[PDB]
Amino acid sequence: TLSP
Amino acid sequence: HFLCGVVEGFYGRPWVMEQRKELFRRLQKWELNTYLYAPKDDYKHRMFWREMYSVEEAEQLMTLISAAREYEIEFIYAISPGLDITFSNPKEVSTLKRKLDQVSQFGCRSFALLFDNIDHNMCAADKEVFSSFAHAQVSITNEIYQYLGEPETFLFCPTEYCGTFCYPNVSQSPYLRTVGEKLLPGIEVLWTGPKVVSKEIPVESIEEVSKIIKRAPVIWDNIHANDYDQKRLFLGPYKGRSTELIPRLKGVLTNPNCEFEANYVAIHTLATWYKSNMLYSPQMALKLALTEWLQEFSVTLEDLQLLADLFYLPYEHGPKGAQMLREFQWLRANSSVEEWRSRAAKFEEMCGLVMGMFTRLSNCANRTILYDMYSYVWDIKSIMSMVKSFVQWLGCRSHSSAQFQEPWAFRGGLAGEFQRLLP
Amino acid sequence: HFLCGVVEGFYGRPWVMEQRKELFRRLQKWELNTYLYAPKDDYKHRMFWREMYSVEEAEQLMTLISAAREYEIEFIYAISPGLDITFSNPKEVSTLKRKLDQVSQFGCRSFALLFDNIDHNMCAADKEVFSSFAHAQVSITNEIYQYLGEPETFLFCPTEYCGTFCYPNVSQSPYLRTVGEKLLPGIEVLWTGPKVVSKEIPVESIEEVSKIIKRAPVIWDNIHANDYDQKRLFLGPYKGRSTELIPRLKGVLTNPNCEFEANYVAIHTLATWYKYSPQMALKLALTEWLQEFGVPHQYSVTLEDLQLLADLFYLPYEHGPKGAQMLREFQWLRANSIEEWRSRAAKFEEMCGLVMGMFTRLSNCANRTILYDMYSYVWDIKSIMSMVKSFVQWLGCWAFRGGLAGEFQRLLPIDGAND
Ligand SMILES: *[C@@H]1O[C@H](CO)[C@@H](O)[C@H](O)[C@H]1NC(C)=O
Ligand SMILES: *[C@@H]1O[C@H](CO)[C@@H](O)[C@H](O)[C@H]1NC(C)=O
Repeated sequence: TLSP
Repeated sequence: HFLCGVVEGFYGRPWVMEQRKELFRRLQKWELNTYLYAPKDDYKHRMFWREMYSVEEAEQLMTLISAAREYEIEFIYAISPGLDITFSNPKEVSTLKRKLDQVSQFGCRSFALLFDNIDHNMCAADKEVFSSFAHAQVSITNEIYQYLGEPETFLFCPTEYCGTFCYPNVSQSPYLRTVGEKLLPGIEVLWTGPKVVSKEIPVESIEEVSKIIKRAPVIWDNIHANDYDQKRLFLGPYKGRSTELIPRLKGVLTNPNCEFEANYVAIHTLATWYKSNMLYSPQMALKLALTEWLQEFSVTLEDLQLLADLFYLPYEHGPKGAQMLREFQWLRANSSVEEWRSRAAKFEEMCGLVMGMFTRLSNCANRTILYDMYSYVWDIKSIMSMVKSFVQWLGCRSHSSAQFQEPWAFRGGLAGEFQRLLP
Repeated sequence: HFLCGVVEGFYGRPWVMEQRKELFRRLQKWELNTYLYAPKDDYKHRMFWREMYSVEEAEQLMTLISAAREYEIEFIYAISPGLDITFSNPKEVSTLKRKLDQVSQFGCRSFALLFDNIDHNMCAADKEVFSSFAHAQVSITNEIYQYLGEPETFLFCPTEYCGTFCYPNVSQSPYLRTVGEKLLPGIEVLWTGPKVVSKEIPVESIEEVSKIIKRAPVIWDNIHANDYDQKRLFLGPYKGRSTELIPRLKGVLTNPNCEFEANYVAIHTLATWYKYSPQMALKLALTEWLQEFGVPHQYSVTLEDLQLLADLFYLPYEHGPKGAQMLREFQWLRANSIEEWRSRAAKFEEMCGLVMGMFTRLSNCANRTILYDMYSYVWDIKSIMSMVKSFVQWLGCWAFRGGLAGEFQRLLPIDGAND
């Protein structure tokens, strides 16, 4: 999935 | 009033209006009722969430929301101020409302805030106005909920949005314990199952989450999402979800393959599963979806049978593909050179069928379908060619010593090289 | 005059018209002149090449060819019938003519017939009428040439179209000897070099090919072609082709990445070459590209990033400096698991950090077209470096990866013969  | 359909919520190239119209037609063709707009990489959905739509962008969004009503599919508009916003700043809140105001005048009634995938603590300013992280999100969600006059349907996706993402565990969480208690009951909660991509959602796991959430949650379902693996595509049936679940959920929204046309089996088999309990068999739903898909395309049902088996499900290959695997596994192990030759030939044929499925697929009528899937099928065809070739080499070796160069022999570039050095 | 430009000649989704016409802008801006239409999977170019365009497709094509002339780019329409054509049957050779004529009236003056990637055996009917496979393609090629008034540019791509594809070598090829002598004077031959993807195109080799075909060939160049591996993209400079080849050839047409926007270096550096240091040409190309990556305008990506991007997706036989480096650094660390290691682990995590950095900035650029074309590539590299960043720390203090293909792929010993 993701973060910055 | 039970929500079932698609969420466009992946990373990557989003769909275009012409795909989303073709999406709606299919949704009511098969009796689903909802669409959630949350494509992570439309700059205005998340990345630049304070920003108003341009004039050409307004025109587009209105034409879309129009077509949504023209097909009586409910259109939900999401936004994601997760990684950026100052919760305690009221100009920040204003811009958020200004943005949602803009979209309501496009024709839009249903709304959603997403707080998936962001850092677990706030700025120096925020540490004061709110006691905890979970406290800050609800404040604005509710402030917003009411502003819109508390609309028809309004979803909330939490930071802890699935079992593994709950700290320390799922029912012992201050985060989710706050949400259940301090979030308005007119607001829905999105949940993805025990994991982000869930092999299965047990009836038990929803009861457990429902009690800390103090509602029946709407599933954001990642069963067919392919955005996290370049080589991967998913054309298998909706599977690992009990029909027993419909009574306990406010809906399921499927987050599917980035490639739009690939999502035929994904959405159809979901359609039948919901038609079932508003039990159900995956092996047959697929049989229904595949024969009907075959209409749209030369290629046989047998070809699509093979095709979905090679690109089945995130924890499961399909019957014809699992077999092709164990077969090549046995063949490479037992390297005598009795029956071994018998099985090489049988495998080599099974390879030629992939080459077959690829050919008739390329010679097909429906060019949109070919393209969304081209690189996925070219890849499988080429590996099966090397694999046929390699078994060929292994047989023609009791009579040769010739040991096993164009670039497509060694593969995957730099990524592939790093990957091969991992245990 | 010498032909230099792009050929849209790859498998998969073909570029759209609004992309092609942007290509025409870029060709002109950079003083290039040619564009060969040969996209293998655009219906009515290859698969069913018999079917004339609709009332709608005529509108689109005529509009495009018009645009090619507006920017002083020679449009070459190409046709791949070799899949299932019967040579002798003139219902066919008429159909060839018939289709050609149709596009001629879209305002089109240059053509090519393509015979790459087809079987060496014809049907029984043609086995009678024609002597050899070579003799056969020639026959139809010339007739069509004359049928259109012996046009100014006319190209023929052979079946033995690179060093490796000739029986048994290039200088004594029956197929090539025939084309050489019996294919007409005014028609040009397409050639990819030693290999289908030539790492280098040596001068000695072009001499060798020219002798046995009695022309200087036009290079169909696959240096930057990526259609053939899902994970591969090539943003490295044009390389391996000496400027001394130029006098010895009639053209270079580059068959570049499937994703349109990704072909900026591929094309810029080819122009640069056409006028040479590949390291210097990348710098010129990167620096100019940087201006196409802005941040969006608001009412409420550094050069060093592009350099890293290029180095991670560089050329088919070569990783770029920063790619090569990180690979060596991680190789040494996996090996050595006094404390100098920690200090070079520390430097490696920062390197990885720049991969995530580059992905993040790329994610905010206003030019969404560019971002999308390259997305799944930049994503993959970022995901893997995060994990490599991580696993290096497993030393300090995804089992279905690739799906079925990836699983089969790990069982062939032949991979990992490039590490
Ligand atoms: C997290 O991961 C999924 C699968 O990659 C991605 O599509 C999704 O948008 C992200 N957020 C949620 C709630 O799934
Ligand atoms: C052969 O291979 C290249 C790269 O895979 C492909 O793009 C090209 O269309 C084919 N034909 C020729 C003449 O190269």
